[PDB]
Amino acid sequence: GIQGLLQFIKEASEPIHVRKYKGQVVAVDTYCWLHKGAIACAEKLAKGEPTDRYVGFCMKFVNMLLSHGIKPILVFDGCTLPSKKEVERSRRERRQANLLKGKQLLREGKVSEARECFTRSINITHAMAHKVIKAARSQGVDCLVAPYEADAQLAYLNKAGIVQAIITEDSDLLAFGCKKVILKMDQFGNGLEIDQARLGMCRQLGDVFTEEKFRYMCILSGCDYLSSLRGIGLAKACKVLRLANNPDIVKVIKKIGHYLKMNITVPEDYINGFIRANNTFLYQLVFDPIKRKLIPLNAYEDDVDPETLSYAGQYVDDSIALQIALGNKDINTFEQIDDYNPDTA
DNA sequence: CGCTAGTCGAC
DNA sequence: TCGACTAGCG
Ligand SMILES: [Mn+2]
Ligand SMILES: [Mn+2]
Repeated sequence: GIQGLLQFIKEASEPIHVRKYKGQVVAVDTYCWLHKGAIACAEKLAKGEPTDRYVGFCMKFVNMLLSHGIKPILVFDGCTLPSKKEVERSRRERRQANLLKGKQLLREGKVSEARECFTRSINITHAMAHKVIKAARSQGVDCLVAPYEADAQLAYLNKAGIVQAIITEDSDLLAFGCKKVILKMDQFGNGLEIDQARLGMCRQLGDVFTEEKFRYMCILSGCDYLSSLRGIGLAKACKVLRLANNPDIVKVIKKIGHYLKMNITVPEDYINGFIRANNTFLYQLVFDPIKRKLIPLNAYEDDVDPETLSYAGQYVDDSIALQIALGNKDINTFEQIDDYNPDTA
């Protein structure tokens, strides 16, 4: 989420072209593309009608990257985090309801008005994503399925030096601490890049240009792991961390009302929630594309009990994690739906 | 007036 | 999983 993040730090963005990273590797939040591609074929999908138009839409961007001589790494989402295990399934029940608003309008004469309700009732299943994987693999493009949120997986790849930048429309990658995030990129290669070190150009930020504070701000402004206090967005969240300088974030959150002259009592559920939200941005389970094992996004710091971070992702035997990352074992049924072999073919 | 939170339209 | 436009509203 981090609503309005891009604008809040517009002073850190720079119009660039994909050709910039020619000869280098770039990870991609494939969903961003896969989703847009689902729009061009919303009705056919919402009617069982076989359509692969979203498969071509994704390749349209991939080929555009390859033409500029770049090594694209398509990343996909795997399992679901308990942080939002309920708010994500709420989309399912809210989708099937919208599924009827698209049929009823077609039963009144309104055609285009119903063609829009289908777009608002789209669901990106792992079956669809798999078709995109098959298409990319044949072209020689590497695909990797994150154990949980592609966000964390992408972040790791960049922080690890494996990829130099990350293509996405989701600003959360910034919160995770990505060095180079390419946003709003079209089919021609025109996008808006945000560099972490170039964040200090935003005067409005002030002293919150460090990874630790910047992450704290995103959480306070309202994230996917925790909603912001009623009446607290970016400007407010930034001001709080800006005035205070005590590393003890817990004590700061308690006196949040004091720093803002607003007396909004903080519930105990928020103090605990901020801890979880912070630990999810820090130690969410990713996947090592080299040693082929299941590791956390970052190394556990001093004050953290790894045996209490279940909401960040459950650990699984490396042999199983490898099959999930290769998109061979269904996330849901946990059965082998493919036999792709990287070592050989 | 600056900020936050609401729904809305188009791609 | 987005921004845009606008409102009340501290
Ligand atoms: Mn995501
Ligand atoms: Mn996200």
